[PDB]
Amino acid sequence: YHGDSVASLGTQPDLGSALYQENYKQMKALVNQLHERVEHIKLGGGEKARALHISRGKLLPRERIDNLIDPGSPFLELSQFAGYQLYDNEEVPGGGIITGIGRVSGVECMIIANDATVKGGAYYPVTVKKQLRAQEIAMQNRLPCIYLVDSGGAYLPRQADVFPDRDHFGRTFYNQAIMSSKNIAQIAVVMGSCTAGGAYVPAMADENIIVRKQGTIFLAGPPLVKAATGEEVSAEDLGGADLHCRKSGVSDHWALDDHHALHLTRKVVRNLNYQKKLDVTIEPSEEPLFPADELYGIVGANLKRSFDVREVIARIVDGSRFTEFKAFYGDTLVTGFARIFGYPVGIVGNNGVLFSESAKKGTHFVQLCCQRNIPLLFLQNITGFMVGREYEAEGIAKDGAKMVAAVACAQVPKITLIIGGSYGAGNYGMCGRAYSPRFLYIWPNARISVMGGEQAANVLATITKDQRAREGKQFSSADEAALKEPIIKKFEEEGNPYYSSARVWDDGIIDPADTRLVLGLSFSAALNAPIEKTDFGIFRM
Amino acid sequence: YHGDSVASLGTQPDLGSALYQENYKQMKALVNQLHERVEHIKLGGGEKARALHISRGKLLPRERIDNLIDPGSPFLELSQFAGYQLYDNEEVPGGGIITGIGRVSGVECMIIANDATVKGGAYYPVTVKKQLRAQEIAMQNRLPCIYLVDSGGAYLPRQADVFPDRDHFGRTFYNQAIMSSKNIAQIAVVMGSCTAGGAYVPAMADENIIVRKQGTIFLAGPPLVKAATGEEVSAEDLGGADLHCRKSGVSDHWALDDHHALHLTRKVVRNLNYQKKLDVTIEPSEEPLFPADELYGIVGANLKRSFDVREVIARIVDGSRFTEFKAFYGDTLVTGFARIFGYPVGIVGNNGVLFSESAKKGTHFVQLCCQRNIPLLFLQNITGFMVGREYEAEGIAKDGAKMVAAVACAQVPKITLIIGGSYGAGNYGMCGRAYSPRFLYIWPNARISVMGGEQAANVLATITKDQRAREGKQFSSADEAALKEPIIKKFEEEGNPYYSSARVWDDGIIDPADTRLVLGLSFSAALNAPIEKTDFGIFRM
Amino acid sequence: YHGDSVASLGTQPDLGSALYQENYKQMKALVNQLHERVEHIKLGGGEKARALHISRGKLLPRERIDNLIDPGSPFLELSQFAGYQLYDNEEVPGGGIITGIGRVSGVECMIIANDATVKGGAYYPVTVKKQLRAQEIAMQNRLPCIYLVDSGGAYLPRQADVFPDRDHFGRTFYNQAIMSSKNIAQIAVVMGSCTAGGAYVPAMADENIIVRKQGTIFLAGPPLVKAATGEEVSAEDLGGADLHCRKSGVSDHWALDDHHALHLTRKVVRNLNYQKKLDVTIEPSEEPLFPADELYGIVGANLKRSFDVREVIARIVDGSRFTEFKAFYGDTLVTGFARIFGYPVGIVGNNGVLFSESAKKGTHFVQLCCQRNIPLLFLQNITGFMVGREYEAEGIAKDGAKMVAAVACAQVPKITLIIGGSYGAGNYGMCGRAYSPRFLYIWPNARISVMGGEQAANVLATITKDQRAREGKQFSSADEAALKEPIIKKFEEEGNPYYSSARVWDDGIIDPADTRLVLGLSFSAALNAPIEKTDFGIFRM
Amino acid sequence: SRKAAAKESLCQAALGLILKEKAMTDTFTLQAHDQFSPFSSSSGRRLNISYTRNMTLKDGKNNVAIAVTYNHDGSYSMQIEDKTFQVLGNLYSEGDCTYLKCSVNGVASKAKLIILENTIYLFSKEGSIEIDIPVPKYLSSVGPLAPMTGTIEKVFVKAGDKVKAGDSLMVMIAMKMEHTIKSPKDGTVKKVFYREGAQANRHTPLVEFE
Ligand SMILES: CCC(=O)SCCNC(=O)CCNC(=O)[C@H](O)C(C)(C)COP(=O)(O)OP(=O)(O)OC[C@H]1O[C@@H](n2cnc3c(N)ncnc32)[C@H](O)[C@@H]1OP(=O)(O)O
Ligand SMILES: CCC(=O)SCCNC(=O)CCNC(=O)[C@H](O)C(C)(C)COP(=O)(O)OP(=O)(O)OC[C@H]1O[C@@H](n2cnc3c(N)ncnc32)[C@H](O)[C@@H]1OP(=O)(O)O
Ligand SMILES: CCC(=O)SCCNC(=O)CCNC(=O)[C@H](O)C(C)(C)COP(=O)(O)OP(=O)(O)OC[C@H]1O[C@@H](n2cnc3c(N)ncnc32)[C@H](O)[C@@H]1OP(=O)(O)O
Ligand SMILES: *C(=O)CCCC[C@@H]1SC[C@@H]2NC(=O)N[C@@H]21
Ligand SMILES: *C(=O)CCCC[C@@H]1SC[C@@H]2NC(=O)N[C@@H]21
Ligand SMILES: *C(=O)CCCC[C@@H]1SC[C@@H]2NC(=O)N[C@@H]21
Repeated sequence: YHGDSVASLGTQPDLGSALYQENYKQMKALVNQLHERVEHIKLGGGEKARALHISRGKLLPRERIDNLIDPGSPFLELSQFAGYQLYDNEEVPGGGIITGIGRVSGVECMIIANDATVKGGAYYPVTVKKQLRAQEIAMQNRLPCIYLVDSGGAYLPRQADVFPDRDHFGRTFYNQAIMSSKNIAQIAVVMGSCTAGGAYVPAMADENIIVRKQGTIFLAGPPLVKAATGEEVSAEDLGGADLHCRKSGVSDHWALDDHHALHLTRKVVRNLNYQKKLDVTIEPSEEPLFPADELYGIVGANLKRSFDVREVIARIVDGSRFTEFKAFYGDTLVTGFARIFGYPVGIVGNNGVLFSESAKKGTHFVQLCCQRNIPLLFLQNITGFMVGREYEAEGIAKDGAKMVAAVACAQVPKITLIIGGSYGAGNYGMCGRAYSPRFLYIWPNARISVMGGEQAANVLATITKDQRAREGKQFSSADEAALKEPIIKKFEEEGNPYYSSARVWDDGIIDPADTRLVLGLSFSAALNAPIEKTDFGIFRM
Repeated sequence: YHGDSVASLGTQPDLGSALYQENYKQMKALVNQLHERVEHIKLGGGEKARALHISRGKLLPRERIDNLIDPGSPFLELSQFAGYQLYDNEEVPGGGIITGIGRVSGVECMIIANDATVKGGAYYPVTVKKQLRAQEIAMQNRLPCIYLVDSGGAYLPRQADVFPDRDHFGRTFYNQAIMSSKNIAQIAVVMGSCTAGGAYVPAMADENIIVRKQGTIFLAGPPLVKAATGEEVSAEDLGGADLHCRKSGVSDHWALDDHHALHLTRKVVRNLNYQKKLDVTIEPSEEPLFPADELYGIVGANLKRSFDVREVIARIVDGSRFTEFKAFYGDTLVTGFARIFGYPVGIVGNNGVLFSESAKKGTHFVQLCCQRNIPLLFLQNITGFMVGREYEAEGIAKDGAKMVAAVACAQVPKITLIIGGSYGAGNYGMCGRAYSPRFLYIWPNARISVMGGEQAANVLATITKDQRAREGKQFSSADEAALKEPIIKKFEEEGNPYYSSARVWDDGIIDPADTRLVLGLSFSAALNAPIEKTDFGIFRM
Repeated sequence: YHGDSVASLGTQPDLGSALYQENYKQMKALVNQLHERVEHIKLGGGEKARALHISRGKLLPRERIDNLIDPGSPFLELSQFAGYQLYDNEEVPGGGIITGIGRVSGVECMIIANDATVKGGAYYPVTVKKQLRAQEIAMQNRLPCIYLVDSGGAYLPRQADVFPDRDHFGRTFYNQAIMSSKNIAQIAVVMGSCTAGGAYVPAMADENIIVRKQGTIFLAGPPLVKAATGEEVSAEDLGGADLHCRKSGVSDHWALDDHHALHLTRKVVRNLNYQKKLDVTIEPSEEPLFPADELYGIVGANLKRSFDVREVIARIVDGSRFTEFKAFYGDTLVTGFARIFGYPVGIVGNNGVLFSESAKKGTHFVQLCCQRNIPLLFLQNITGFMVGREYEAEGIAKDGAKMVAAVACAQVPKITLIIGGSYGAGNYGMCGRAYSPRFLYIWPNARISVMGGEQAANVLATITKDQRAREGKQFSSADEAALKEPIIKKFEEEGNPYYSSARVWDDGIIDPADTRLVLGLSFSAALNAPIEKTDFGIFRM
Repeated sequence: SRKAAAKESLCQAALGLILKEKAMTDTFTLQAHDQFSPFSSSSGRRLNISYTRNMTLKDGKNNVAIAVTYNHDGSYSMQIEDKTFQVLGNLYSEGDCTYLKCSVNGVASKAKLIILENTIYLFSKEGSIEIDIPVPKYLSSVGPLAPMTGTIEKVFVKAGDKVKAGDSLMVMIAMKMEHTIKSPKDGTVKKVFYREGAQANRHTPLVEFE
């Protein structure tokens, strides 16, 4: 039937209130700062290396992805802020690599493009981190993976941090070997010069493409040949495109220039015989009834004041409709059913500290979402986990452990978004990074640490007051201020969205408004895989 | 029938040759150094903290594991050298934690014991690394996991390197939640005081044990209660064993002291209803015909001289018998069939640089071992991958890629042992760390880097001579020596077994002689899991 | 997206060139000869037996299949040339039986009709061969099978060649028993008189139909009753339609005449509850850009001259589009991706002798087609396998063995078409008859033998010259001509399309132009079955 | 004679092409299982940044580069040489004809949009303009080697000749198989390296173009 009317969420905020004006101004300042930083990261290695990249007839890497995907298609870039002030004097825009999800010939493909304008395309340790994150996104979601090889190889001064470990560079080839055994098609397009470790990236591909007078593959370079042998050889005579397409047989297609290689890539993807099948149910899409500059005004920059998380769920779902599950029992957690772009979503959000009733409500809701095969969207705004003697007497530990067990055993596509603070073990309960969500984005006001700066400063102040009163010396106000400034300063600097996103702890600082669109894009890629049956472990009753 | 006679490997080495005397003396020096270093690491946090640990009626952690396992059972410790000179002035013996495989009530269990004598049992980032390595060893091999909780919590100054990432501390609880869904039993024994993040380690256990007046569980400590509330509470009144066994219900068994807790642990393991089933075939065991102080004399300390890898395979297999597969085609790789302790092993070893014929022989042998469900033991002694213009013209890249694809897709229990150098992408082909072997041990003469020190020094010398001759300045012998000393020094320091094993890049520097016994122990644990069917990807022909 | 433009194959041939005129004239002569031979085979047993068949109110068998299938539907006859000069003075048109694939009530059914005008409908050994071929076509493709029983029984003088072996007559009932266990519906329509071995063909049917005063079933005839007992009984009193529908219960439906029986057959097929499901992806169909009288001109009759196989692939695929895989490495084999009638096809064709690079390219392409579940169309134009001392030194044997292993392990619907010669073990590599393709058609210029006539004549001439020079006698030109005429004559006669298609070595000589339509029909039937996962054996590297 | 197109007319041609590509995207979606989904809207919505498409249109003999920025509100900002136009519009149908509805810098217009192979036709009340889409080299490109090691029967051409593509240059027999070489290339032969009756080898050059 699906025809009767249903009430909807949402409250029109007081746009004249000075709290709204201050929250709106401060969040707008954060978003403008984000805008100008990503416009500086977009240029890449600078105009000198861009001139030397276009003087060789090479398309710039963002132009390569622009000519590769379907015309007019949205590109979802992942981890644009990697390597941001991560090395001391070495400015590495984008990590050196451009990874994202796009629509190629009607198929959602995962694209990995070596930016050669930044340090010769050399692999930094953060470049390997970003690449392995992209490859497990492609394996979780069953996305066909496209590589645009134009590297330079590991970065020798940092070679330890690139070479031997489990999640170091060689894992890349592991990821291409396993994904080929699962029918997830791997295409490599040699547009540059992979050398001596990176030459396995074209050689382990199910179907390969190379470019004449521009693309070289060899396991050993002309310096290594001139040192070990003494035979002078060039690059094109040693591992050029004519040699590899005609004699050795490493490359499978041959391309005149860059546009021909991207055209051939689209042909190879079109002949993959892939047909998308959704097992979830879809309703005809709709729109939120409230705009998202109101999310600028509602949420704001200060983490001291709380807000209602329902005013976020009114702004991001279809029709602003939301079936709230167990609405009065433990209202520090808001769990309900909504739809984004037709997809059914089970939305879990925070409203305060987590009592035991909140953890029981969360465990029940995650079990419902895994029994009905509904995806889960977690929204994190956490302060902590409700300290007190009575609550530890009640067994607040086993209830948080039940929520952690049900979140970790869940097989549905989970997506985390950190709309505020994310501190401590509550971060584990609300499906943080270590619990394998599909995607994890953050907002530019978020903070993430092991505790807040004030919590660390105040428990260290009380503990040192306790041990000095056992000692006997005078612990004054100035000693307390000299005790409290570096703890607050360190937890503020290292809890930033830019500190967390300089690594690949999160998949990218996103704008609040774009939040709605971004979630839809994320969920679309996550529905490219069939949904497995969830089986939980032992619930500690 | 199994009765007819078969020739055997092995050559009696020239014990009077001065090469044998020098190789034996230098390897004996390495092994004695290893012995005295591990005897210093065994004491732990020192005599002051050991006195304050035994003054509270607590068993020391090595005594706990000694009273937990079956009487007379061998214990296989993993990563004894973690944290060795890894932090600047902070000496962290064993990482702060003692992980290994033992025999409890007839079952091979994986034991994880928090050493509380070293920095209060606080979690360093290497402690989290070592713990997560132990937990995936337990998940690969289906070993029931026992935790002896006596922590202190994360290490705040290092909190970033412990808290948020994917393979940071919270992953631990993910690993206990997934393993409980697979019937891999998790026992936690609270012998100490887990606090506020570590309290999930007892709370997520399938069956728990706690100790009176000694074991406290709480999600919030008395400093946090005294700061947030202002209520003074102790540790035992807040989260003691009587409160948890009687009112809250977190603990399932109750123990008088440490011996009672280990006795109750053995009871809980005995009532797990686990019965080991081998799917491989077993023959009655035998012994090598040659001792392993001969391996001291054969292998030695210098990596310049080669040796025969067959003289290693004569020293570690049963009966010194070895069916060599494809013995003449590409004899820089030695692949054959042997047995260790009755178990059938397919042994792959090196003898030089890897030509394309060696990679084809390796791919064929790994396909045979996965076709017959035989385990694989890889022995790494690699210099490189055979540079030359002709060999890149032949397609040496696609042959190494075929070996990497067949090694990465293989489902049999693989075990790597690095008996010499392990440099570069050959390390990826011979199943290094990133390709998920079961166990990876090294010998105390090994080196592992992205290239040798001489390769890096010499290719950088030739490249800088090439660019200065394009420039015009004089590059003399002294400029070359000032160019070649820090490259050699850095690649020698960071290629060590102690540098690689201070992290958890390898599961431990082992003695050469003990090598035989250690492999048998490793293979026994790896046969606790049924063997899955291997399916490879696309072989680049 | 699927919208951008792509280059296409095809060259307009030189229609004024005298090579084109001669090739066109000779291929047109072959096709006209084919036309008049099949128009003589169509009449059947001749006008006397056709008058005695229509004098009993019986529809002629081609009229039976014309009134059985959907109106206007194309019928794909298989093996129209069986029994062509296969017996000495016995002219057996069509083998005595008419087998094909048709569209009945919307379902692709396989129809087997006993032509009773040719020798009383008696079973010749080639009739049993043709019938068992039809039944395994129905089992491979999951086609419901319809029999129009109007036999006479085995052919006694030939009884050995019909009775005892594995693939002799009794296998028929095996094939109906196995296919009924798999839900492949078997309908028998007794329109004639099956007798004493053929009476199992109606009795083992899932649903049966019989005709009054015309259809008799008995396990023993009135001669056998009159000999063994001495009781005179007729045919209709012994095993008529009234007796079987009313007392014995062998028949399930009862029919007045032939039209009623075919109407009831269409009812029985309509109530089978079968719904076709395609697992491949379909694109909207198109047409070739070049006509196929150009295939007459291009290909011609002489096997000495080569042609381009790409000019065949321009003439048979949709849009003349063809994504060529690995186009320069080993260009004696042409492998690519195309579409026929919307279906995705992987096309493998020849261009010369098979070097080792050609076999490696073929193995890679067959692995891609089985990895993506794409059907395979093999086009055979083979001379041999590249003799030489160097090529045997390279290991040309193991590369052909790799292609044979990947072709034999492949689970996709393979279809072979022999557009030219097919000699020797290359015939095994390019998926000949013994490697179980779905269908195998040939063109009227093809040749198929164990070697060419000139190869056999010339190696026998050189070997006999070698042994006579060891002997000493004079081996002149006339002795060589008397040595070379019967070898050439025998290999020319027994390599014909009519010699190969008089047996059921191939499913029928087809016209070149009709080739396009025929392949589409074949592929449609082959997609009536779901596609299984391919698992290969051991690739000899 | 033909007159050059105005920059506003090039904006209309670029907009019609972009909307035609959208139409193809929409009719693909109508056949998809994954209906209503994002990626189907040809919005060019990049994350935190804008998308600019650089296309070239050929106006008569001359090429013009148009940089099309995709705006968040569905409008386009098209910069042709230096001048930026604010370009909005859509497609609508009247019977069997497709019309392009434009608004360029506040100036509304309507023209019939017909795109036939490469040529964009705009039919308005002020004239008719034909703008061509350039064809890339790899769609318009469509010396020789010996196929095996054989002896040559007949040469055909010498130096100073001219052949056009698909011409017989040589015939060679290799283990009794007559191979007629042909020309994919074009021009004039400068040297024929093997005279008739000589032995040519595998992948050996036969003739040359200077
Ligand atoms: C055997 C096992 C392995 O596979 S480990 C191999 C280690 N990798 C290498 O040494 C490969 C060498 N890399 C290169 O491509 C060479 O430097 C060559 C071919 C000369 C690069 O040529 P060109 O295209 O002009 O360089 P570029 O302008 O892109 O260089 C950018 C800047 O980065 C540097 N760079 C590049 N690769 C490395 C590297 N692997 N290790 C250290 N530095 C590297 C370049 O020197 C260059 O420095 P700058 O930014 O121009 O000042
Ligand atoms: C929710 C997030 C998490 O799960 S991570 C939270 C961070 N963890 C903590 O801060 C827990 C506090 N650790 C403790 O156990 C307390 O220090 C108390 C209870 C006082 C330890 O008492 P006691 O048994 O006397 O200490 P000990 O002799 O074992 O201490 C050894 C030395 O190490 C230190 N230590 C211990 N834990 C930490 C820690 N987490 N961060 C920093 N330092 C730590 C102790 O201060 C002590 O220093 P010292 O070696 O004696 O000079
Ligand atoms: C126990 C296992 C077995 O089932 S072995 C049993 C062997 N089968 C038989 O002998 C069945 C006998 N075949 C017949 O149908 C009889 O010949 C009868 C009923 C008389 C056929 O009648 P009518 O319809 O007039 O014959 P027709 O004109 O169709 O005969 C065509 C020509 O072929 C002959 N023919 C037929 N069947 C066989 C046979 N099995 N063996 C040998 N010859 C056979 C007929 O004699 C007849 O010869 P002609 O072409 O008319 O000169
Ligand atoms: C003041 O400086 C902060 C004291 C503790 C922080 C509060 S107490 C309740 C919340 N839960 C938690 O674990 N920390 C938060
Ligand atoms: C001398 O200083 C070393 C030069 C290069 C090292 C050699 S060359 C052959 C081996 N393979 C390889 O890649 N490195 C080794
Ligand atoms: C001449 O009479 C024929 C000699 C042999 C036939 C040729 S040689 C190369 C082709 N490969 C093959 O096995 N036979 C063909």
